Amino acid sequence: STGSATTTPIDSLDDAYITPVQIGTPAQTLNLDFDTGSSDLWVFSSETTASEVDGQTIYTPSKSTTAKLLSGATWSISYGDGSSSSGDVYTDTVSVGGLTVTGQAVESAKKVSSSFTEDSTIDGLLGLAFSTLNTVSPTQQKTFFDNAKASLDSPVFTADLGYHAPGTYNFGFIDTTAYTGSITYTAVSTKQGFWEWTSTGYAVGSGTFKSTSIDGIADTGTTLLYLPATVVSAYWAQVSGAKSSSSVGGYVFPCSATLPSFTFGVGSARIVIPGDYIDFGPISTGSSSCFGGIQSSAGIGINIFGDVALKAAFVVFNGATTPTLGFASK
Ligand SMILES: CCNCCOc1ccc(Cl)c(C)c1
Repeated sequence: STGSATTTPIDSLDDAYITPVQIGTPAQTLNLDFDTGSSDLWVFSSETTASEVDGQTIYTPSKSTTAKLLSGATWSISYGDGSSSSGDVYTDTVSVGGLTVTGQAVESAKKVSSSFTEDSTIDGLLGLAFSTLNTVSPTQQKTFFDNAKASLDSPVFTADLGYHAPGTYNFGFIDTTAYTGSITYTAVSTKQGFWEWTSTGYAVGSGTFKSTSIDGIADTGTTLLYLPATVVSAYWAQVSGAKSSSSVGGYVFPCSATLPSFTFGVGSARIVIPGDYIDFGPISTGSSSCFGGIQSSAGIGINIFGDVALKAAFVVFNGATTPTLGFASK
């Protein structure tokens, strides 16, 4: 089997991407944030505290003839950005782009933190990291991809995120018309439950490539590119007037600037992030100070190849017995 679904930016800055997902019988379609950095499929629901729902579409398990309460199961997750959610668990039929899993754990939120409430466009998350990170207790549950894998034509999914435009998540096949050149594959460590890999270096604009190992995670659920402070300083030093602002929370730059590109290595291959992808717009409405798309990972504990990096590539998440990642230009 295969599936194919369009993923759409939630706003004009590409702050996140939503993909429609069918849950239950008859189908209830929710727009979920596919997150290769976590492993829970959780949704706003009829059980979510009412004051914490503000415009999201909810899953109502009592209206699904295939929903079954997973007796005794609870979940609670805290994300690296400080947001969180928790609740109870159903199993139900879940379909993405024509690919169907029966018996998928659907984690129904009783509580969500304020950042989720305040984002009316995200109805929940669909985790695509390794199932070892799933938070359901006392019986850990499998991700949608893990449940589908054995049925897929090939045990893979691909992320093709657009810049200020829709893109595609495919399951079970590699669309050879979606990228240019060849796909370069690179090794993955699953030891921390992430799609963790080692980039071979970077360049800033037309500068010379610096060969250096950068261990990080391919994370579709993180907006920006988080890299070591040395690399990030070298980038922003090429932008007149850019500076790290402790009060704003990262590097800011004059909105009048033309940003240089940023290149990252995948083996001997090179992915080029155009400068425009690194502009996240005014820090507050009407300001002439703009927020940078490349930020330091120093306070995080891991480097993160988030959407800013991944949208510049066609990315293969290869879930074969030994997982790997593939990157192609597009
Ligand atoms: C920490 C990086 N990714 C995991 C959390 O992802 C999101 C996505 C959407 C929203 Cl609204 C929030 C608050 C978090």
